[PDB]
Amino acid sequence: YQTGQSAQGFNRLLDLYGGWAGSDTDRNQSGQVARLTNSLVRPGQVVEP
Amino acid sequence: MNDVFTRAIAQADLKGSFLLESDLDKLASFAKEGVKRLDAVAALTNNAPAIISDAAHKLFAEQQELIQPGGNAYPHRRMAACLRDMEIILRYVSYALLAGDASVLDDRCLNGLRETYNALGTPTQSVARAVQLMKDAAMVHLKSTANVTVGDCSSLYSEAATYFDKAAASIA
Amino acid sequence: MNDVFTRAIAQADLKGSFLLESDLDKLASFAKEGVKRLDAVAALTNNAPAIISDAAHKLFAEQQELIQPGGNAYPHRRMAACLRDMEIILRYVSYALLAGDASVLDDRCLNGLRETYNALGTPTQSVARAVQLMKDAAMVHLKSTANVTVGDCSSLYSEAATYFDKAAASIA
Amino acid sequence: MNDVFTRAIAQADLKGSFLLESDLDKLASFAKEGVKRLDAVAALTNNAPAIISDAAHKLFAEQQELIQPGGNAYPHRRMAACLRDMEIILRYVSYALLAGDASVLDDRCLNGLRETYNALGTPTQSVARAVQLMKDAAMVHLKSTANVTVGDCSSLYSEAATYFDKAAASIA
Amino acid sequence: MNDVFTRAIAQADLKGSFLLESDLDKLASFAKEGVKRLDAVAALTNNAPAIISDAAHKLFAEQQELIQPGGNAYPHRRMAACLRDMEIILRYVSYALLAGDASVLDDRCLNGLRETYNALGTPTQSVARAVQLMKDAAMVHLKSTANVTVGDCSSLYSEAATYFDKAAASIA
Amino acid sequence: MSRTVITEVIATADSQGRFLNSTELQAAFGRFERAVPAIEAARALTKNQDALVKGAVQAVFKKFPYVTQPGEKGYGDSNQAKCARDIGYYLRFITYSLVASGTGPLDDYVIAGLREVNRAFNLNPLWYIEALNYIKGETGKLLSGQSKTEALLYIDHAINALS
Amino acid sequence: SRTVITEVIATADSQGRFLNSTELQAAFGRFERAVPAIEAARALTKNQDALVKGAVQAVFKKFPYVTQPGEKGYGDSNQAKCARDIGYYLRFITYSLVASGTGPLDDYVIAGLREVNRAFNLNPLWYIEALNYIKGETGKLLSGQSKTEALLYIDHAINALS
Amino acid sequence: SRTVITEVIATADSQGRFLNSTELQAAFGRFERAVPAIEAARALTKNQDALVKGAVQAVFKKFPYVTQPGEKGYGDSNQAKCARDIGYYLRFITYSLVASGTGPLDDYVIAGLREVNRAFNLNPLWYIEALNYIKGETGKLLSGQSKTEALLYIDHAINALS
Amino acid sequence: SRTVITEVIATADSQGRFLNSTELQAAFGRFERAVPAIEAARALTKNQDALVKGAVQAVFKKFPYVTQPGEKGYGDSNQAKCARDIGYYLRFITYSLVASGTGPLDDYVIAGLREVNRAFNLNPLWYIEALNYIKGETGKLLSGQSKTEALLYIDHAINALS
Amino acid sequence: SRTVITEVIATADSQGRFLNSTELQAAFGRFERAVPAIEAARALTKNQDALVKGAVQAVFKKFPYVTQPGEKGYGDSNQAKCARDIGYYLRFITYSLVASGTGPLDDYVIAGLREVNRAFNLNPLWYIEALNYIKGETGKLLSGQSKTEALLYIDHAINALS
Ligand SMILES: CCC1=C(C)/C(=C/C2=NC(=C\c3[nH]c(/C=C4\NC(=O)[C@H](C)[C@H]4CC)c(C)c3CCC(=O)O)/C(CCC(=O)O)=C2C)NC1=O
Ligand SMILES: CCC1=C(C)/C(=C/C2=NC(=C\c3[nH]c(/C=C4\NC(=O)[C@H](C)[C@H]4CC)c(C)c3CCC(=O)O)/C(CCC(=O)O)=C2C)NC1=O
Ligand SMILES: CCC1=C(C)/C(=C/C2=NC(=C\c3[nH]c(/C=C4\NC(=O)[C@H](C)[C@H]4CC)c(C)c3CCC(=O)O)/C(CCC(=O)O)=C2C)NC1=O
Ligand SMILES: CCC1=C(C)/C(=C/C2=NC(=C\c3[nH]c(/C=C4\NC(=O)[C@H](C)[C@H]4CC)c(C)c3CCC(=O)O)/C(CCC(=O)O)=C2C)NC1=O
Ligand SMILES: CCC1=C(C)/C(=C/C2=NC(=C\c3[nH]c(/C=C4\NC(=O)[C@H](C)[C@H]4CC)c(C)c3CCC(=O)O)/C(CCC(=O)O)=C2C)NC1=O
Ligand SMILES: CCC1=C(C)/C(=C/C2=NC(=C\c3[nH]c(/C=C4\NC(=O)[C@H](C)[C@H]4CC)c(C)c3CCC(=O)O)/C(CCC(=O)O)=C2C)NC1=O
Ligand SMILES: CCC1=C(C)/C(=C/C2=NC(=C\c3[nH]c(/C=C4\NC(=O)[C@H](C)[C@H]4CC)c(C)c3CCC(=O)O)/C(CCC(=O)O)=C2C)NC1=O
Ligand SMILES: CCC1=C(C)/C(=C/C2=NC(=C\c3[nH]c(/C=C4\NC(=O)[C@H](C)[C@H]4CC)c(C)c3CCC(=O)O)/C(CCC(=O)O)=C2C)NC1=O
Ligand SMILES: CCC1=C(C)/C(=C/C2=NC(=C\c3[nH]c(/C=C4\NC(=O)[C@H](C)[C@H]4CC)c(C)c3CCC(=O)O)/C(CCC(=O)O)=C2C)NC1=O
Ligand SMILES: CCC1=C(C)/C(=C/C2=NC(=C\c3[nH]c(/C=C4\NC(=O)[C@H](C)[C@H]4CC)c(C)c3CCC(=O)O)/C(CCC(=O)O)=C2C)NC1=O
Ligand SMILES: CCC1=C(C)/C(=C/C2=NC(=C\c3[nH]c(/C=C4\NC(=O)[C@H](C)[C@H]4CC)c(C)c3CCC(=O)O)/C(CCC(=O)O)=C2C)NC1=O
Repeated sequence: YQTGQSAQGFNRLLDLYGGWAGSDTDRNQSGQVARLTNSLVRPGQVVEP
Repeated sequence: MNDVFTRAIAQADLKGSFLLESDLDKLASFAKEGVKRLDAVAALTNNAPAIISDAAHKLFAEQQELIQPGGNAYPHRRMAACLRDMEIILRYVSYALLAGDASVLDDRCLNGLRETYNALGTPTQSVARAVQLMKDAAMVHLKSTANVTVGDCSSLYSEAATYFDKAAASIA
Repeated sequence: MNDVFTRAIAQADLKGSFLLESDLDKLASFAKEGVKRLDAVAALTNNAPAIISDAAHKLFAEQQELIQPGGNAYPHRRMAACLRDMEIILRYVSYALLAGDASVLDDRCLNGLRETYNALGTPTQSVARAVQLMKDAAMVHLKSTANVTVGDCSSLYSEAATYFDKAAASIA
Repeated sequence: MNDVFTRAIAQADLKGSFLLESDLDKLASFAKEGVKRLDAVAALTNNAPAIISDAAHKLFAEQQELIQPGGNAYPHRRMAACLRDMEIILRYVSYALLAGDASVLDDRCLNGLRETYNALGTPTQSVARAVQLMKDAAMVHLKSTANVTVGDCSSLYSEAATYFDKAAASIA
Repeated sequence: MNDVFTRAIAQADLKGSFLLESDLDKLASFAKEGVKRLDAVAALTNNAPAIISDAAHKLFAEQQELIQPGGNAYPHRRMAACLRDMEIILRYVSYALLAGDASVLDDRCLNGLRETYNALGTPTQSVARAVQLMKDAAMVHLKSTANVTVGDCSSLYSEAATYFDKAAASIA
Repeated sequence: MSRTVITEVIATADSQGRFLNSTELQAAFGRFERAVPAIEAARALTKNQDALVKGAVQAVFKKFPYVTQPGEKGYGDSNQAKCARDIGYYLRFITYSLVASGTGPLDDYVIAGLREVNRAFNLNPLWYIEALNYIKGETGKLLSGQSKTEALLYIDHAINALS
Repeated sequence: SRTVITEVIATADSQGRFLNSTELQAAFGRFERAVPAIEAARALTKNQDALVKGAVQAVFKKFPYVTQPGEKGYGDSNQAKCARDIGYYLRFITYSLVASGTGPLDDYVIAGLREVNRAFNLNPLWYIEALNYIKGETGKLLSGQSKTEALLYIDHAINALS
Repeated sequence: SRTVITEVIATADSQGRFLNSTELQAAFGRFERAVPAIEAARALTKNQDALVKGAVQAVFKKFPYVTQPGEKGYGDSNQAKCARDIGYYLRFITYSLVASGTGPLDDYVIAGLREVNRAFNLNPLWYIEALNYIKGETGKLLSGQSKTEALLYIDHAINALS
Repeated sequence: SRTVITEVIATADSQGRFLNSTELQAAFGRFERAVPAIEAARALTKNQDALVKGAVQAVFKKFPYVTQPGEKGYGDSNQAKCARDIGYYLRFITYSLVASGTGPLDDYVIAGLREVNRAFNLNPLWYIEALNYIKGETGKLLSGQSKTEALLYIDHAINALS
Repeated sequence: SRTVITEVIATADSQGRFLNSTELQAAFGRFERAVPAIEAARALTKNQDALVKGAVQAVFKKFPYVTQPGEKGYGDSNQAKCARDIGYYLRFITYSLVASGTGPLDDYVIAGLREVNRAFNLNPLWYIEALNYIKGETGKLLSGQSKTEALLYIDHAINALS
């Protein structure tokens, strides 16, 4: 816990981490998409299109 | 985050109009009776270590599960984390009490606690019970007519109760 | 990031072979006629305020419910963000026009834009309409014969239209 | 990460007890074969380039499609990535061989490797085959009675083998 | 940061020759006396809090202006820093005693400490006296023949006394 | 996400991660004591919707006469009525900043993104500064005491942000 | 020191703009409540000896062992510096009351409290009971709002000790 | 944890290298005195109840007031809970002996010690006295190297309490 | 890949701006510099197999021991796959000519070159002087303007190998 | 440079803490291992010339083409440079043996080795096989755990080259 963080910062860092082996490669089949697009503006809820 | 003035202003703007004389009256009453709110917030802040101590004592007496070896509050490092979480949540209830709106709490504080504690495996039920214990141990500090001018503040007691209840119900 | 040359090169390498004669002919023709491409990219770069302003005027004169209170372009921060997104999309279209390949657009502006606009509630249909309006305003500017030598650039008109349509179809 | 000692300590602690006498017998044994363990680790460390080179040669003789253009080891960048992955895996195997506990592999080496390779399109079958070839190469240097006072150490060969199989099964 | 063995190594490199048998015998003597050296540094680290509290008591007894308002140690955090810096110099002296080289303390910090204590206006002779009292209190603990196999350690006491003397003189 | 004495003190206390000591509660008491002149100024300024907005529009036209004719921005019923709308927005967020007793509404709703949206639609900040100065002049005669002082303070903050 | 107006200049100088309405308002409120703080500090300035000796005897009676031989409460110089410590707490509470900010307290006592209590084996319970006794006598000597503002800096000192 | 082996592995991994001769020499030293450490652990485990009970009685003997009614130490609940705490401390001393390092102490006892004590108003001096008593008895119980290594872990705990 | 067009776009992109005069200036320079480069690529591609055979036999003539039994060049596989490696280098030089930038070289060859040469013991000198042979052969294979471009890329490959 | 003691002091000072049992443990292990490494380095010093001459003969027998004119190894000057480089490697092995750490070896040979070998086109395999020769001769010149430590240091130098 870092002073001043929101509750979500922990979950968002977990989403970013991807393990000790993983990396921020950009050589993936996907191409380095953004992970926290909806967790930031809809922090709690979930929406389907 | 949003106090009550900012919240009423947002609701006015979404309808795209000036503030009604009725909401002006509501905010005037809030400002007149915010001195009592200052007193209640001071009561929570000065007496925070007592509230956390009482809630911790009754929680770990009620639940040996937390402090036994292999328990979730055992290893004397998870214990400091427990007391720190209690500190944080009581701090955020004090914020949402001074402000007047639960937006501070459920935005800056408790969107992600359920799944944070699920990711750490800690029992969220025990955290909700800890928050309820904080509430009970806090109201007794909050009603004290010692060294505070006497008056009626039942609305503020209901407000603090609903903030503690919101935190507990979200974490649970 | 890519362009036409690097795309042909990547295809040839993934296949494992030198660039064939026909593909060399295609790239030579591209480089030979790239001066018209530079003129088009300059037409986009130099008139960009005019495109953005005309597109904004038309969008907000046909879709009023954006600028209304509660509309999703109401305050100056949201209107400024609207215009900034319009300029950025036009910028990446001019980029991809210079490069001859829409990879920079699809990698920096379009790979997470529909999701972002949905997560913000912005109507992606109106964003695509804004992009099409910018396309119209720009085509009024790429066909300008002032200050440039006369010639035919139907290919560049089609290419720029397809870049605007890629942006529209990947936001909508 | 846990060595064998810290693993036994955690097991004792969850039971809320001191360490039993059988556990201390086992740990005294483990510290009595610590010198043989050190030789095994030093034979892995000294012969690391030779093991990597042998495994690479045999892997690319076996699976020739890895180095055809379009294969997933074709340019120098991803060939260096092959060699780097293999060196890292041998490094972590030697780490776990020193510690006596496979906790370092799960903690660090294999924490997200499956996800990385599925994202990258890397054939995890080929990576596991590389690890198995690495095991075969390493045992040759482990079983080298040259320069170490002879004795029985088959337990250490079994431990190193099961570490290699652990990594190979995690990847594949 | 450097130890005596690496001093021999560095001077051997400078003269370009192999290590001579005389210096090699000196290093063997140091290596066998290292058993006593380890107990010396262990005594220092073990008794560090008692030593620092003792020397703080003696200093605040002999020097009093550090109590009075306007004295350097009168503000509360300032004498907190007094204790902290005493602990730091003891830690560095333990480092030097283990290494056998005085430069690990001097070249590390005494260069900047001189100018720092000149600028801060503190009585630097008081800090030198603090180092001297630190040396005396550590000397008292190092002669504890209980808990340790009895041996000859006059050279170690001389080494500690000279290390503290040089530290104070560099302070002074 | 706005700013108020309450919100600023809560945010600064949160950033250090602490309870509100004497200073924050003192500032909150200042705000809560202030909210009577501010709120009744917002009330007096709300009651004067149409006189204020219409006078401000007419003053913009008087000081910038060339805008009304064809070939300029202020031509046509739509542009003039929407001048009335824009001045209404400015006055409304001024009363919001009174009630909120902080420039959070003005900043968030008007002041952020002001300059870009003025350029990209070709709106002259002088038009709005003249209308604001007229509103300021007329609050001079509506409000008395500290209410006028804080209405003028917020009007001046908006004018500074335009200039 | 970080007083209310000092907070104003500090939180202003970090960013570009001048002192807006909020900072002027906070300074304003401090300027009203300062004068009652001044008279409260004066009223607290008349009773050094009574407050210090009452608090000393209260903490001694709560802790009978420190007085007894072999404990650090025993001694003439020890009790004299007990009195000097309580006088220090009193004067720094006075400074905080005068400044209308916890700046002097945080500067002069609270900064480095834990480490020195560690190294010199002092127990915060003694000082906390002394501050509770001072709370008690401020309850009688001061009345109304002055009492509130005095008690707020006092129980800030309690919150610092705890 | 921070063993010799684990600390070596971490320091080699952070530099992304294999274990060189210095690391293996340190590991050899660790394995070499694992035997005195395990023997000290075996003694301090066998003589468990005697150590715990003597430590508790020493805490009361040096702290008379703690046994007096109406406060912290009185009540068989607090008695059994003190015994549990001392069992914890000795357990982690033997854990550290086995793990040839201060891993278990630092992970369980040492980290988070002071906040939790100040929150429950537990005095460090009680535990320091109990560990001094355990030091005295394990001086008798152990001779040679086991004595010294045990004493190292005890005073490490004592220092962290101080 | 890093070319003139791509570098222009990335520079005007990272700064968050449109493409101003200098950027289109560089783009135009690339576009009209293309034709000599395209012709050089056509010539190198037409004369590919002869160039590879020449470079292979140059490797063997200058490094006569390499084909002797027991080491690298011995055996048919290593010669056929020498031819493969020289074909790769030639192909990427032509790729870099067509793109008029050192993108393809710095991506598919130069990035990761030292590690894979080290791990396979491939002496760089073999490739350096095979590229020197190709550098010479373009003198009588190309001439005029495109010769400077082809020499420039052969040259960059040689420098990266050294 | 870097020994066990030096790494002890560095790791202890990095965390800003006193010198606890784990690094005392590493220091004791190195201190016990001191004497055999001393004798090993002494034996190596007794055989400077024999070892270096044998090593250069080994490189000449394994790399015969080196000796021919027009190569690196032609000329008596390069012969003396062979001897000097081998002597430098041997001397730094003995320095590592005395210091009981790879420190002197690292910061004198390994530090910036690839760059220098690439600048003057020296081959690492020459020194690798020469160190294998020194390994073979010390396999008979020496005896005991001295073998294992000396061979570990030689192997570390080899692995640095490879
Ligand atoms: C600003 C708002 C905010 C909150 C509230 C918050 C809570 C929070 N508590 C945490 C840890 C923890 N919290 C607890 C406490 C629980 N365990 C027992 O059940 C108790 C009954 C109960 C306390 C009520 C424990 C035991 C941990 C450590 C978990 C572990 O290490 O396994 C963590 C993980 C970080 C760490 O390990 O220190 C977070 C993020 N974080 C935030 O950013
Ligand atoms: C620096 C921080 C600060 C604080 C804390 C503060 C509190 C404060 N409380 C006041 C009176 C008061 N305080 C309360 C609150 C009480 N009602 C119940 O009795 C409870 C015991 C308690 C709240 C649950 C009430 C009701 C009044 C009188 C107002 C009225 O009823 O008209 C007053 C008016 C004059 C006075 O009596 O002091 C102030 C200024 N002012 C400050 O500047
Ligand atoms: C510094 C940046 C830069 C610019 C601005 C630039 C413009 C430029 N445009 C040119 C010709 C031209 N420009 C155009 C484009 C126009 N004609 C079409 O009808 C449209 C009206 C319009 C484009 C949609 C055409 C078609 C040519 C002749 C094509 C050719 O050069 O073969 C030429 C060569 C002169 C000639 O052959 O007539 C230049 C240098 N070059 C640059 O390096
Ligand atoms: C815990 C330590 C650790 C591991 C284990 C690890 C694996 C790992 N391998 C990678 C790339 C790679 N890994 C491989 C490995 C296999 N492919 C197969 O064909 C062969 C068996 C072998 C070829 C050498 C390859 C080919 C790549 C390159 C993928 C690419 O760049 O497209 C990448 C990142 C891709 C990037 O740079 O963007 C990671 C994280 N990383 C770590 O920090
Ligand atoms: C500087 C780092 C360091 C190392 C490397 C080290 C190794 C080491 N190996 C030893 C012997 C030994 N080493 C081995 C292990 C080998 N036997 C072979 O058969 C196996 C192939 C191989 C196991 C992989 C054995 C079996 C012994 C005989 C003593 C015993 O069994 O414990 C000894 C005891 C002395 C002796 O009896 O000769 C040590 C200290 N010590 C160190 O301080
Ligand atoms: C880690 C190595 C290190 C050392 C050794 C060191 C010395 C040091 N002590 C300082 C403060 C201080 N140091 C002292 C101590 C002295 N004053 C007298 O009372 C005593 C005789 C004597 C105690 C030994 C005091 C009183 C201060 C407070 C001065 C101030 O804050 O203005 C400062 C100023 C900033 C700071 O570090 O807090 C330095 C640089 N700094 C370092 O980074
Ligand atoms: C666990 C960490 C560790 C330590 C602490 C350590 C030091 C250590 N000191 C020892 C004995 C000793 N210890 C001392 C030092 C003491 N003798 C007294 O006279 C002095 C006042 C005092 C100096 C501080 C001496 C002199 C010896 C005997 C060595 C000799 O023959 O001189 C021994 C051998 C036990 C024996 O001789 O029976 C060791 C291993 N080694 C370690 O691995
Ligand atoms: C948050 C508060 C807020 C403000 C302040 C605001 C200003 C604003 N003015 C706009 C256009 C405009 N604004 C004016 C104002 C002119 N009309 C003339 O009678 C006057 C001389 C002058 C006013 C003093 C005009 C003529 C336009 C139309 C420009 C055009 O689209 O061609 C627009 C674009 C929307 C549209 O054209 O319908 C905005 C968003 N919007 C907001 O949401
Ligand atoms: C900046 C303000 C400041 C504070 C807060 C402060 C606390 C303080 N009190 C001290 C001495 C002391 N203070 C006490 C008083 C306590 N023990 C008894 O049990 C009493 C019940 C209780 C009094 C409330 C005692 C007994 C000592 C003796 C320790 C010594 O020998 O220094 C010391 C040691 C140095 C000295 O003063 O000579 C400090 C640092 N010092 C300061 O300069
Ligand atoms: C990881 C190892 C670990 C430690 C060290 C630890 C200390 C510890 N002791 C506790 C209780 C306690 N501990 C004591 C102290 C003892 N009682 C007296 O008889 C003695 C004088 C004294 C010991 C010398 C007391 C009095 C309590 C109860 C305090 C209370 O209920 O408020 C508690 C609170 C849990 C509970 O309410 O039962 C903790 C966390 N906990 C741990 O998990
Ligand atoms: C992207 C472009 C690319 C390059 C440049 C490349 C070089 C390359 N050459 C290799 C093998 C090799 N390359 C050679 C080259 C030698 N053969 C003759 O003898 C000459 C003396 C000399 C060539 C001038 C040899 C002998 C090997 C086999 C060595 C071994 O298997 O260890 C390998 C190892 C994989 C394999 O071929 O089995 C690579 C990666 N690979 C690539 O994917």
